[PDB]
Amino acid sequence: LHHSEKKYAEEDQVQELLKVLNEISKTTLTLDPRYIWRSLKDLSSLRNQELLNAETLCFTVNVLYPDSSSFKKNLLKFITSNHKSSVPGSAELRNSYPASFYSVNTEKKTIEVTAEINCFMHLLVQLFLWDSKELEQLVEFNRKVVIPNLLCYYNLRSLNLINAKLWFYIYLSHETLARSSEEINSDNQNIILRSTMMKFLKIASLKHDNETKAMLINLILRDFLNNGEVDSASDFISKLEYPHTDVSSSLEARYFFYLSKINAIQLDYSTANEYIIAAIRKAPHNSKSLGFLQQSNKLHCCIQLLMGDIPELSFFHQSNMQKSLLPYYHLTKAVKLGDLKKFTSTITKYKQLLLKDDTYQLCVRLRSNVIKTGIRIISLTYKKISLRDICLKLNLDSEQTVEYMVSRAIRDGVIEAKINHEDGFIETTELLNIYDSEDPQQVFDERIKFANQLHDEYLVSMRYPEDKKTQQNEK
Amino acid sequence: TTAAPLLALLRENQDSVKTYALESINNVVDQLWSEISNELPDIEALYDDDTFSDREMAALIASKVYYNLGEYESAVKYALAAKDRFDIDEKSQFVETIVSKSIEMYVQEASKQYTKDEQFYTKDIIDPKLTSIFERMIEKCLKASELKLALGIAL
Amino acid sequence: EQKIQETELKIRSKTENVRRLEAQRNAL
Amino acid sequence: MPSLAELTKSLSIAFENGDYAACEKLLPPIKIELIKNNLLIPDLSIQNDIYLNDLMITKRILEVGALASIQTFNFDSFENYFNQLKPYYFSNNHKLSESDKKSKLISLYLLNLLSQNNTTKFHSELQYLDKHIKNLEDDSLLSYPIKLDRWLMEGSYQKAWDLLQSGSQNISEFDSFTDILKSAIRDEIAKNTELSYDFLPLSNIKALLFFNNEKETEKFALERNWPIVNSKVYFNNQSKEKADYEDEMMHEEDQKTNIIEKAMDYAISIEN
Amino acid sequence: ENWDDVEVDDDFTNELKAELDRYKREN
Repeated sequence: LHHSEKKYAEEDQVQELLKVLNEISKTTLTLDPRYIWRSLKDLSSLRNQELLNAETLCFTVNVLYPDSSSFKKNLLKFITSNHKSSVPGSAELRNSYPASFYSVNTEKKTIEVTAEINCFMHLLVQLFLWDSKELEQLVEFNRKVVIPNLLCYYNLRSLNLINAKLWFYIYLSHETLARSSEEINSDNQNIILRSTMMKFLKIASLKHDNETKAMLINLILRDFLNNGEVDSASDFISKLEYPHTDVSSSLEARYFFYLSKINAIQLDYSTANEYIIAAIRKAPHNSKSLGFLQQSNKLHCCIQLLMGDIPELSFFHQSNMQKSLLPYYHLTKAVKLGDLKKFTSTITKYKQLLLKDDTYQLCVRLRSNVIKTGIRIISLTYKKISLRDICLKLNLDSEQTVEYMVSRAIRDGVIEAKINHEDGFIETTELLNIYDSEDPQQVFDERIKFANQLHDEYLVSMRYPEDKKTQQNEK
Repeated sequence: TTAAPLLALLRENQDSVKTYALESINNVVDQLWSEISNELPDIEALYDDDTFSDREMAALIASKVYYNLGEYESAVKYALAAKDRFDIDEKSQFVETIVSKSIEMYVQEASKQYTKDEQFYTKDIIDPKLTSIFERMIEKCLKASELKLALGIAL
Repeated sequence: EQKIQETELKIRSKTENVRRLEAQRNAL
Repeated sequence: MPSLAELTKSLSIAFENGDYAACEKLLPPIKIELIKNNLLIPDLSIQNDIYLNDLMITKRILEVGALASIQTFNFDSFENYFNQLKPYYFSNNHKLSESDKKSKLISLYLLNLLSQNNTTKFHSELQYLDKHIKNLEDDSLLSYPIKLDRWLMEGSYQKAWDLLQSGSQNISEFDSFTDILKSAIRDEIAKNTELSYDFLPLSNIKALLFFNNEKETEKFALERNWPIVNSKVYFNNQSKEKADYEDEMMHEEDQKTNIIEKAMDYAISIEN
Repeated sequence: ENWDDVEVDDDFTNELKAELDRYKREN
């Protein structure tokens, strides 16, 4: 029963291993093994549930174990394993073949097979752990082993993509352990984790690997947000080491998602408004990407309210995600109408929902945006309006309070008006008629630049996928 | 962890405080290099001081400032001022790089000065600091018994 | 081999500047 | 902490007796003793120590040195001792450090970034603390600088200026930042009246800037170069040379020539 | 649809007749 179960899944694993083994042996091809590893995550996740855990036991017995003898026993100890007589030395799939990792030349140490075998061995370990959701000692045991192993290897061009997906599980398993239980050792463990990310990122700068630095920057920028150091994130993004060429669309959307949150506290919403929009277009619309589109759209609605301009309300009702957008619907209504008591009562009941995403602190500063937007609305109504009539519509305190708020927004060019005290009304200084000025000409220049940029980007990849058609013999 | 408390002690006058504050930066680098770039003018100010004898450790950290930012032009100059503070046998990511970067600067400066005179290696025209680090890798190749890289690097 | 490893990017970089322009030149 | 065999613990004795100027003279000789001690900076070797001479004495020394610079109106030395005590609070989450001076020095740091008029680092440490909800609401010390900046950008100076003058908490140890923060409101109002107001009488500006004498209004107008007429002040709305930075964007004169030159460069980029 | 396409006003609905009443009375 259990004998035929281990031979079926192991044969499917070796079949996928021999495909990427011959591709890296001849010259250097990094494109083909990368496309297979994309589907490997989905095929292995479903396969780990079937045929239990016994598919990975004979794989370690097959190939030679540099470090991997005692690591599988520690993984099988937590599950209280019953003895099936799985002791190594029973099943032998090598049988002295060149593609089978010939044993005599391997045992004599005349050839080194450990490079591709050991780096691939650590990949299947983190996949089974993420399926069973194992924590505590098993998480710390892997972090201690992997770090010296990556420092010993020279990390060639093909070797940089093997551990590129392993760093994601290092930071993921550390955050799930802290949120599950808080202790004194969780803080000291994060100190070493910060130094490990920076040492490997600096080494990857010489190799100039596109996917390696893409996964690290996404994990490092998120670490600064949890640890709460802004000065580290400000200088980190100033170097601009993130390549835009071969990185995946899923990795690009995560990059622009962090820049919108960093610039949110810098009081510059001009550049932050573009990063949150570009992150939506780069993120897929599929079901697995719904988790990112849910959090990204919650930030976009908050940025527009911080800009003093009411965004388009059609995004809430037309989308199918409005169930989670209900708290943000009443926030825009309170800022637009300018009701003072409605805004205070909205953030009070929904404070629990806004605590998880940490957007409640930004809602505290929306209290100012309620009045600043209302002043902009009433200013665009009538060019000449009395001073005391403003306090009657918004139910303000006195005329001395509104006098400062109108002259406050004109510093950034918001209201664009003047207050006449001797006359008794506030006259708007905006006559429009910009058709005679040069201001629209500056915007028209940047629009054509976007056209010539896409034309050059159209030339980036055109003939490239067709380059292999001429060299390969056709009919 | 911020570099402000460790770099704030360099503005006073003491023998032990300047030493303890400087050695703390050499231990923790990859974490604190964000705020060190802004304090770099305060670090390079002690290098020109003749009464400051720790400049070997100060220039070693100042070399890591541009080394972490991607600029290898100034990272080689300040690294040579470390003298015994820079270990050849450490074989770390910083040692195996700056030494390799000094080899590239040795080739570019030799070919440009070869047309004027062929004796530049004997005279003082060439930087003698780049020559000392260049001969250390020569003896390193002799221990591995390789005559291709030993005679090939001098060509 | 610090200089050789840094120039390895030019292997596929110069290849795209030839094979791509070769088809556009031959078709023209 | 009583001092017996050493003068290190004697710093707390001189703090309660006053004379904060002499307390800064004892800081250099105490900090030298901390150089020979490797326990000044925490590391992984320390597991749990609740006793003195590890993290306990380092906090009290920095609290005295930080409050000593408050009386001398030195904000450069205050940042030196505060940035050393900041990691002693918590690395990530530390619940065993609580003191009356803990929330006091954090509030002083928020007043220093506002005194220099910097909204970058001031908006950072607000959301990132040990407790960013309970400590910033129920506690009146940490919530005091929050209501000052929130009402500053809101535009209400009626209830904002009351906390900087008639407030309860700004009297004793928080009065150092009052000489600056209060001067920030009069600078913003002075720049607001240069645009939306062509001329306004001198009787109103005295109440707008909260002045108890007319000599302060005339003296403040001379520093800002304001022409004075009878019972009124005039604003010519005079600007500086060009604007801001980033040359060839809304900065140098004759910007219409570069627009024509850039427009003629698109036809060349098409052929390339 | 959104904005005032749905919420509209929800005020001064039956009070429109009161505007003509106050005009024909207080006159």
